[PDB]
Amino acid sequence: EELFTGVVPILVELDGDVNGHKFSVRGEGEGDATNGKLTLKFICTTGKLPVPWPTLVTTLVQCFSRYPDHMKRHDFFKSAMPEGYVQERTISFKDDGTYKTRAEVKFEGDTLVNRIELKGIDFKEDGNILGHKLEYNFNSHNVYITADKQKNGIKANFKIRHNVEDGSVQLADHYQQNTPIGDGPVLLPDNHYLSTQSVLSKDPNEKRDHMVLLEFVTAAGITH
Ligand code: NA
Ligand code: NA
Ligand code: NA
Repeated sequence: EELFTGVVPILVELDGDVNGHKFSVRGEGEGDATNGKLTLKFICTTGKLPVPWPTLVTTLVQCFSRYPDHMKRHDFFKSAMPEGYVQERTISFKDDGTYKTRAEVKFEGDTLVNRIELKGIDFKEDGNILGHKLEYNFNSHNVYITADKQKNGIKANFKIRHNVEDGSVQLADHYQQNTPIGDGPVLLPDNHYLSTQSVLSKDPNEKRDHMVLLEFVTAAGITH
């Protein structure tokens, strides 16, 4: 919490396997929780990414959300720091495959590190994911968080809306659970949500398959 007062370096490491296609992503940048802001560049270090970059955005550090003062009692993510938390998700792409992800989010020295294993199964070879038919952009979402007292953690549920190149929308249902790594006490929040926004771009000097991401997230849903 006091660990987030300024700008914090971020490292993201993802190992993925989707319908047997193996890939790795490495991301580097910084987080400014005071303003809810993330600035990162991600590289596919194994060559071509076999799924669209937008499908990995949510997997690729909610401790950088801005929690307003009146919500300070509800910030599980920072309260678990520095020892961190496990973040697990199931992502269900409507009429296509699923991702299962397990990550650890924790400080390693001065750097906030998100280390992820992703397994994707049951994707259509000519669907929107393996067929690379999703637009290179991101919509603004609401991440609904609830406490899971018995697990000493939280759950989240939300839908990601991926614009498709034919003008339709590909929904991705997100089920999420977070548990602390360490033994120290954490905050168990009242129901609230994170309001998100982001933009995806390219670095014209970067020849590797990559994504530049700028993201802003603020907590809300508890009136002062
Ligand atoms: Na509390
Ligand atoms: Na659910
Ligand atoms: Na240039």
